[PDB]
Amino acid sequence: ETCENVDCGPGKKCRMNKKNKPRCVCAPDCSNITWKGPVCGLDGKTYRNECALLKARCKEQPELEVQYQGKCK
Repeated sequence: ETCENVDCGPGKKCRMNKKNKPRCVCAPDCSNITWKGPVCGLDGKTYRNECALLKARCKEQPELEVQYQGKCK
């Protein structure tokens, strides 16, 4: 009924959504990442930072990875 004793696993934390249900949501620890500027993803899209890529990875693209640092071409 709450986020109590819920273990969402890695890269995920527990949060009550608007309907009052506990949900594990993607929430990568950005303080763990050392490169802070933008990155270019394997989908060819630039992501604002690496943390943002990791969230897209957890949420919608399991194979997404950083292909190079900086903006994509």
